[PDB]
Amino acid sequence: NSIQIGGLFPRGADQEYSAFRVGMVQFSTSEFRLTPHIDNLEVANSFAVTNAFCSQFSRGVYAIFGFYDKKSVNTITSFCGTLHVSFITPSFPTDGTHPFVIQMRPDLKGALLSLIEYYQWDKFAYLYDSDRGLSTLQAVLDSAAEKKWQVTAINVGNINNDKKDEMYRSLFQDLELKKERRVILDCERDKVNDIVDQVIVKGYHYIIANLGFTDGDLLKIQFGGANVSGFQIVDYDDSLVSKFIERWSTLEEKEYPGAHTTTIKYTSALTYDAVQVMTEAFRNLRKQRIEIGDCLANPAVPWGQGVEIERALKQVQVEGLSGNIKFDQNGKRINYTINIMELKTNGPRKIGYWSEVDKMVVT
Amino acid sequence: NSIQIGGLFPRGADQEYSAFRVGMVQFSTSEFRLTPHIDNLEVANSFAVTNAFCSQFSRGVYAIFGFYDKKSVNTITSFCGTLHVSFITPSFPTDGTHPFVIQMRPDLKGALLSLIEYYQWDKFAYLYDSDRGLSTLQAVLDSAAEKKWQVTAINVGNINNDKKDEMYRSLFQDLELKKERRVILDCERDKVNDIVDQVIVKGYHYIIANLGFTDGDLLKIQFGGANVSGFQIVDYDDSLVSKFIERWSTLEEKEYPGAHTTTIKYTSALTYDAVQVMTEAFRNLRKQRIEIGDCLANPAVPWGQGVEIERALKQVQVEGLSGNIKFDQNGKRINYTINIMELKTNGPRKIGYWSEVDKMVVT
Repeated sequence: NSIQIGGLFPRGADQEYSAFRVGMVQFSTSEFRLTPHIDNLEVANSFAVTNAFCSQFSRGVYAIFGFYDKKSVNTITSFCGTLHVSFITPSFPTDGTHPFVIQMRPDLKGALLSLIEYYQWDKFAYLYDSDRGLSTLQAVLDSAAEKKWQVTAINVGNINNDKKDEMYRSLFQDLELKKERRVILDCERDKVNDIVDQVIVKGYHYIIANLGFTDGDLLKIQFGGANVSGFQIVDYDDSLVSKFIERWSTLEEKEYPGAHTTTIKYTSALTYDAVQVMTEAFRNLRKQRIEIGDCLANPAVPWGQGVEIERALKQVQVEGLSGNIKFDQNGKRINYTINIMELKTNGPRKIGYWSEVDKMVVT
Repeated sequence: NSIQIGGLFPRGADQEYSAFRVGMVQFSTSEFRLTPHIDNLEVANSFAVTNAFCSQFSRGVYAIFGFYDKKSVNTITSFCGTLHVSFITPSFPTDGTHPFVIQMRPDLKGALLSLIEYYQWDKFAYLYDSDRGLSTLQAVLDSAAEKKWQVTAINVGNINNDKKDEMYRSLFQDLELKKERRVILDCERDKVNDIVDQVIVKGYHYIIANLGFTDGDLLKIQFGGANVSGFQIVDYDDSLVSKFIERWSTLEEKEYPGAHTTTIKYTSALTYDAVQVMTEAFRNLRKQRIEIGDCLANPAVPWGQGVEIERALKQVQVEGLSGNIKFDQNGKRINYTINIMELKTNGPRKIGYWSEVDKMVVT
């Protein structure tokens, strides 16, 4: 009795798709199996996302796993909410009310604000990506007013890959001489290297505002002077993660691009966890004996059973690669722990952790 | 030989629709006439906007006049760009590359930054609406870093209309005692009154960040102490505007809601100007002897003649209610002038103007 689902993947999201496939193997049973229909697309393109969503809807999927970005997030939220189709995603979380969107990614804003306070910063630069969310911006600016921080908030997004050289000049002119060397980097991974390379030096302290501090070669040179801190939602010392890596480290690269390593990007980890969440939801519908096509149809015809699937998804409580997984009624992660990292000559290390209830705890 | 166009109006945009209709009367000829197909919709709803756009596309329109907001702008940009359908709009302009979007609204950021510098402010509050754009925020924060301003940037958006009383308390606690009395208001008109009323006092200087300083009763009490400045893109002393008002002031309110007044909201003025722009573009196609249906069709079938209409629109150069109208290749207003206002016991008056080329010039 196969369960039809959609998968909407950004082009080039190879490791995430490998993790998706490994999840389907691990969490599928003999009798029950998810049957995904995959669309690879440019997620920044709202026309393309709308077309992919509608195609999935017309097929008759029971839920959609996928990604969005700043330009397409409203298409996903509005279409899911209108048609009662659940969208499970590792993409950036949103603060508004969004029925039918299950956001695998923990919120990071609280942990970031606690870390700023932990280091007792009162003046710093916040370099962010207009090609990314803005909830974190808002939260930082709003806290600055309350905490009396002096924040220099520069949208490093939309760089022509051209004037880039002449734009970092004006960037660092403001910082370098305002003797501002405390810097938060809240952008796409590549933008990190591009900014750090422009600095090279040891008097700086960077906070990397993402959930994958040790992901990829991001830390390509640990001998480089300068304090670097960040966040980690995948704890490689946890039993569940260690067992996963025992397999992931042995996979064939040809079959599973991005695997055959001892680490996994946090977005890929969340993708694997999303498969567990979906499988558990549908299994729970079966246990409870709950039996379960034109996008532009007027009037809109929402899926009648949509609310039952949405409910089952939000009620899932399991441990995964990203730790304890539990959702509130708005599809937001709750009761999750985020590990706080720190830079050392020999590598990264967990100095403490953050939870909603306790804020920051030092190890 | 009627020219089919779409019109996408926010519900309740009565004056704008009246101005649209007055434009069609003024700029239509005996032989050539625009034939609009109107959709009234919630522009914050991307599903609704997508449905309206696709319906217009399937009808076979030659262009669409309409509005978007922060939540639907990406739907409009992506669908227009993909299908080569031109969208002419008075809504907030965007900085990215957007083929096929003609933005009637001048950009205001440059004028605002020049005015801040003119008054020689170095410390001020920026009160903005999360229920509005964020380009201006970014620009102000980015300039603050360069100019060494101390900006207190408070997102006054999303007020529960409830905790409002307890939220303005914390707002003014930060300001009132930080002896910060220079204030920029960048929000929806109603939020202006709601904020000003919370202040009432004469030591304040407000800058109203919109293009309709004298629009509506915004200036409902001119005797109130406190310096107020702003921008006016409709100059009621200009010959063209005066002639328009000679008619607008006599119209029947029943037939033309929002008319029968001596002023017109800047959004309505831009709507009237959009009709002139569309009419001129199609007339120019005729002069040049240039002869001119499934949204989700795969593969996407862009309109072959789309590029000719887009070109004709961007080549239009006329004077309108919003002054000199001329576009760059990205559909952005250029060579426009914005009037700078100032508050007086007897009313508002023009102290100078701003252009991209010259920045601020004092009268």
